[PDB]
Amino acid sequence: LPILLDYWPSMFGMRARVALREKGVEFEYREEDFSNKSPLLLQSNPIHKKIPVLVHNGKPVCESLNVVQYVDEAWPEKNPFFPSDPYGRAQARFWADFVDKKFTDAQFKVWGKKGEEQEAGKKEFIEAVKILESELGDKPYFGGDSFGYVDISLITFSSWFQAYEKFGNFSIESESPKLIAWAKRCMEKESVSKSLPDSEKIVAYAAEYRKNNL
Amino acid sequence: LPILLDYWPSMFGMRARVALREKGVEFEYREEDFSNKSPLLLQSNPIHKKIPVLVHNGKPVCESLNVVQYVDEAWPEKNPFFPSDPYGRAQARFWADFVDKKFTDAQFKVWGKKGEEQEAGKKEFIEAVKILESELGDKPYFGGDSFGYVDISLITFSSWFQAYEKFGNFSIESESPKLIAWAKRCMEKESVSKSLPDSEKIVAYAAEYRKNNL
Amino acid sequence: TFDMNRVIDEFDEMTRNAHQVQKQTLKEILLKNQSAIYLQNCGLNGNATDPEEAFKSMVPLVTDVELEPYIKRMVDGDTSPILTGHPVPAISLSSGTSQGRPKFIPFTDELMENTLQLFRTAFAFRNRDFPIDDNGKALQFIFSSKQYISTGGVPVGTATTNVYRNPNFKAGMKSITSPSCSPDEVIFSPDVHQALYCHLLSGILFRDQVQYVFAVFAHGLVHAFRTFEQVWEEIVTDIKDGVLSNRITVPSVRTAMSKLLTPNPELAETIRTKCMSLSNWYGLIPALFPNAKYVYGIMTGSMEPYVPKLRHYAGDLPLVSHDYGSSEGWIAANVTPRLSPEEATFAVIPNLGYFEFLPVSETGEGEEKPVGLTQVKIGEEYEVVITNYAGLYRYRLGDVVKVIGFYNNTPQLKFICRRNLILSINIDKNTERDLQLSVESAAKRLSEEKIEVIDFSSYIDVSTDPGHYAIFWEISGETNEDVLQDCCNCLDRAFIDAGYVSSRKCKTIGALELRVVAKGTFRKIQEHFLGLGSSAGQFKMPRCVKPSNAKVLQILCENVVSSYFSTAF
Ligand SMILES: N[C@@H](CCC(=O)N[C@@H](CS)C(=O)NCC(=O)O)C(=O)O
Ligand SMILES: N[C@@H](CCC(=O)N[C@@H](CS)C(=O)NCC(=O)O)C(=O)O
Ligand SMILES: CC/C=C\C[C@H]1C(=O)CC[C@@H]1CC(=O)O
Ligand SMILES: CC(C)C[C@H](N)C(=O)O
Repeated sequence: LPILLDYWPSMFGMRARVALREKGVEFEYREEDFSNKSPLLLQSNPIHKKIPVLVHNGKPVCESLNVVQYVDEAWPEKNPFFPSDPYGRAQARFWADFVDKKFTDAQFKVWGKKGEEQEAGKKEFIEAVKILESELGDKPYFGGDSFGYVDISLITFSSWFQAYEKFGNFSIESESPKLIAWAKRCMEKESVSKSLPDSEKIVAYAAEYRKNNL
Repeated sequence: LPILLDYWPSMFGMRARVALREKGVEFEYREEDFSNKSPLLLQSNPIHKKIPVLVHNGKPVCESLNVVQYVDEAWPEKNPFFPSDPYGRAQARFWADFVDKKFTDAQFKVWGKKGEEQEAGKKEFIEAVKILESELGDKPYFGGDSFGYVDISLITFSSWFQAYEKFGNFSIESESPKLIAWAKRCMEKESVSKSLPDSEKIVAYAAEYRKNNL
Repeated sequence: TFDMNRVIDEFDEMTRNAHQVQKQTLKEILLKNQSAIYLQNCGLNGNATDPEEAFKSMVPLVTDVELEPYIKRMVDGDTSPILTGHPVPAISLSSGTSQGRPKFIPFTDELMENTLQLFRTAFAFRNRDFPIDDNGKALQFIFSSKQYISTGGVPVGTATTNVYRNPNFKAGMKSITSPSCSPDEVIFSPDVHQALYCHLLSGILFRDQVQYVFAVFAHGLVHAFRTFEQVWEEIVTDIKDGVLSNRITVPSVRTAMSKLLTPNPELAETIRTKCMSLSNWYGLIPALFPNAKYVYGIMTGSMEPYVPKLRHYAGDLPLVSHDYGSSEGWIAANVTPRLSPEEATFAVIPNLGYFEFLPVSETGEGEEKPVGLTQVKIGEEYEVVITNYAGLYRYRLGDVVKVIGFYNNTPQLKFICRRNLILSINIDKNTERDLQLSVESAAKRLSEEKIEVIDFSSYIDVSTDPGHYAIFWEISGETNEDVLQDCCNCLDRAFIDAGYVSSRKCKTIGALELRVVAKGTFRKIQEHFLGLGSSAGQFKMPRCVKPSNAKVLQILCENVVSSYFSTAF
């Protein structure tokens, strides 16, 4: 059984969990202590030492998005994540790059920061959720006629939606009900109903993080 | 006829040109004045406004690594950059992600900034070229048994190597030689031997950049 | 002491004595060297009264493979004498190959003597046709900046280096040339690509008295002038501020050139005006020194394609074809230099060696036996076989030439020749392809500099432990070491075979040395070769040097414009 090295509030690790569960792959969950990283984490990633990392056939795959593509390419038989066409996998990669950077940077200024970085961060996040709503045009998912790649990429930020609702003092739903409820559709799925921890726990966790570093 | 929106020193535009020419496309290059980003470019990516942009079927294809996988999937019959296994693909993508993070920023630091910033960037790139050298190990390329995905990704940085050697006043070669070594090996491919402009000029562009911002 | 009329008269007497002096050349070579071990196996002792007949009936024709071990024996620590005799003060290489491999030949002071005389004579008949001012100068793109020493502690060398660094060169050539524009140290600068630019600049320095432009070859000339088209504005800058370009790094030439420089802004106005006035640089040469009476160089054979680009440069200036010989034995002077290149012919000077010719007259080839030089047939083409003081005794050089006529009783020679070509299988390879592919791979780090690689060579050094490979390179510009270091690694990385992999990865054959040499080295090689006595089948330059190759070798060591051992590995 494939081995995932992960971190329970990590959105990206949730992405991986989401991918294997959407599939039907049976895997063993492992929590990493960045204070005390396990021998296998050190022996799989000598450089970044970052999560998530899945060991399959005795070969390590690191980075969350890498993982997801690793999961699609290793199991191309039931529920395919990408479209068949080159250009749609293209758009998906484009949009997977967008949430991972600007959306993740912006969100990073929302839950992890104070002051001007948080305000500009608020503006960045609502602009970015505004764009995601726009590209979505108004699609139910993202990556194919069913649950897809960049849905998987973005969905784990919905467990943190609540923390952004609290720290950024915004409603991403009165301004973009379609994305939260894009998430709340996707929440009917065990890939999200069993992968993303309670948003309560993420809220207490991020608030705790802001207590620890000044 | 594929239309490429490119920039003479874009290592990234070079990722596009190398990828395409590696495959077997006859295509057109249009040089950008990023002071006046094109009507077709501003329609291709109206917010990033960034290149390389390959346009096919009147459909803008953006981001360098995105564009080269586009290269793979748009003509899937002759020159594949990945090997056949999903894990190999995830390894190559892994390492392309590697090319794009600490590696790119560090070079950005060595030719773009000075002083306290510089040496940080300097030990960063030597470290990068070292993990690099380690994973090159022996292979003529990177992403398969032949000219690969990430071959394209990181070869294009080897015309800036001159830039790095001079402002850094270094020599990235006695610390890690097989790398530059592999680079002038990869220069024999007509894909990079006609897509990449001269390095004295590339040197001079960083010189212009430096003289502007002191 | 050089004068016009007496030497030409004696040359007339001499060419008319062609048989006796040839026969006497034989006697003299053998008097000097009755002792050759080669000859012992042949049955020689000298004298007698069937000498010529005995030599030609008892001594077999020979090839490069067979002459290889013997002069090789002379060069490598067995400081010993062999096919000629004396351990020679220097050794040559020969174009085409000895089974893909290196060819060694002896250089003696006789070879210097022939040298001065042929030019003594040559200049005399040419100045008879193109009279120079006794106080002017010449633009000579000549170089012999390099001097390697063989592994036995013995000098082995090019015709150029051995002549130019010869003790009798300066005093001997003083009277029969217009004084060189270049100080000798720049001619002998450890950087002759930079020195070439300094030469462009040096001949350029005294133009008004300048009486001819010279390279052994038209291709040499054209190389100089396409480069001229590249660098004239830079030359303007360099020469102007009285400060030389940052292009130049080796201190002794920089020392000499700073000795030549003070700030002078006016003349730049001039050069810029004239230079931009031309139509595709046609007639550049009379433009530079408009009272040069000639462009001088070898104009026949494989150089015929370079006569036109040069003609473009020469404008309406006459092209005088140079005479024909090398360290392997001198053959013939053009004493009617006013003749055009297409009709240019060179007549044999008879004490330079004892020469015989194999007829192709039957079909190709033809089982006919050699006949004497005035016994050769007009209009027909023969192969040159050489006996002289250069290690050649009845030696097949491998080249076909035509008799157009006779100047008095000595015959007039013509070359429509090019490659001395058949080849055989090697061991300075790492295939022709692998070596060539190799330079290709490494050279593009340089290509980044808007430069292309003009030429390349290589070498096996087994004095060292472990021994090492030397790769030699001719490129179009000065650059930094880092890319060149980079390149050497690629030369190593281009040797794609598993074998080389075993040693150098283990390290029982040492790290390859890239010794970057300067412009014109391979030009030195071509120029010496096509001019080389036999017939212009003289240009396929051997590509990697086994201990038994030399002409490229003297030229090997001293212009390491840089030389490095892989800091990889
Ligand atoms: N490219 C990686 C980088 C992600 C990253 O930084 N993840 C966090 C987990 S939330 C991490 O591993 N941090 C390592 C650390 O705290 O030093 C990914 O997207 O998974
Ligand atoms: N990872 C990107 C990097 C591209 C990037 O940052 N390009 C810069 C060139 S430094 C650009 O196009 N900037 C737009 C501008 O300068 O206005 C790619 O490969 O396309
Ligand atoms: C005897 C001539 C010695 C000097 C000869 C060299 C020159 O300076 C011009 C080429 C010539 C070599 C040649 O005639 O083969
Ligand atoms: C004898 C030298 C002056 C020229 C000769 N042809 C050479 O290049 O070696």
